[PDB]
Amino acid sequence: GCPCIWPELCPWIRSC
Repeated sequence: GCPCIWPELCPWIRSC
């Protein structure tokens, strides 16, 4: 899954 806890703060992550 996305490594970033908050996907809203990690837009550069396709997972998020």
